[PDB]
Amino acid sequence: LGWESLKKLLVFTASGVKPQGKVAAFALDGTLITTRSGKVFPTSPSDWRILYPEIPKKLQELAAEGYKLVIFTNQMGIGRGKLPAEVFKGKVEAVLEKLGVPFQVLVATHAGLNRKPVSGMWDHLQEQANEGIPISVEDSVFVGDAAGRLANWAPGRKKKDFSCADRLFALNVGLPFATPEEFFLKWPAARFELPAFDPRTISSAGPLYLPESSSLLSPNPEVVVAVGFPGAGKSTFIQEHLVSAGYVHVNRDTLGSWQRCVSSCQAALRQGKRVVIDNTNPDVPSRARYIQCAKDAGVPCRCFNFCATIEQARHNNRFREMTDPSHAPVSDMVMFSYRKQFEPPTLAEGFLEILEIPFRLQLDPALQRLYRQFSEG
Ligand SMILES: [Mg+2]
Repeated sequence: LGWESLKKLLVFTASGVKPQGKVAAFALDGTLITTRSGKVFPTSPSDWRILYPEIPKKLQELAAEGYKLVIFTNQMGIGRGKLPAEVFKGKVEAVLEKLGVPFQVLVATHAGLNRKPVSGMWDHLQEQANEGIPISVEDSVFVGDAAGRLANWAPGRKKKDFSCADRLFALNVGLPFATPEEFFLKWPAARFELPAFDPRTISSAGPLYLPESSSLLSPNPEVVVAVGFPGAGKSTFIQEHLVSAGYVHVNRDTLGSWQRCVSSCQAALRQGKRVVIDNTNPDVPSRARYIQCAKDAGVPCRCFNFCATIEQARHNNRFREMTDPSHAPVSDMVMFSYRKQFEPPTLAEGFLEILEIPFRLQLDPALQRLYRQFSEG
């Protein structure tokens, strides 16, 4: 009955829970419990057991030491319709009954802000569900099994962890982190792996384009060819810096073909205007084409080569999915098609210069903070 149904979040606060200035927090599935059957997922609402015999006594000690006991569980099956919320609620209370200590439980029912590794659930714990008492991150701890451990991190553990979301949730918040085996059983630290792209490296500063000695626009007409992955932030950059400066905007998600596109470039160049071709432009054929309009009109031609890697683009796309309900998702399939076809632009196709456009932070402090969070386990 201590349940709160919020948007894309469920919170249970057991009788006996008090706010505290430090937290011991756990994932649920694969950390505090596992299936009795051995299946990844429970055959029934009754298909669970406490993961290790040592857990209840550990939790009792933590509580005596003044730790608020908390669960951060990803349960996207509820948002996906696979698992009824009331069934889960019943399961959580029975678990808690068995664990024998007061817990507060936060449940990420959906994709996005609250789904580990993104720190939505921590921020809710802190801002909304700890009665205003500041939590010391350094004195707290997060324990979870989605820890990005390598295959054979232990005997029988022949496959790497399905996910790194638990470790990364801790990394996003700054929480000391352990796996269930390291924490409850005092096993040695297992080897693990983090995603290649680390959003904490994303900088807001830095030059806008390269070389820093050249100049973004020119006073005279010219054709600018944009190159970059889908979701790389091309269109946003172009509106901000070119269209607002007087360049004609040519775009292929809007038009619908490359004929529609080239004739706009020729047109606009007759109209004494400046054109920018805002599409992927993965390969030599695509770009030579717009290079030909430039040479037709006796105008220079440049390339804006967006440096965004595939993981930076994917990251950008998740950030937009999370913060903008109108943003159309840019699917991976579409990412791989570009990559499969990509070949770098070279001065030898006929560019006066190629500009490199670095990937940087696109804006409110809370959204910056969100942007440099790991967002995929
Ligand atoms: Mg887990």
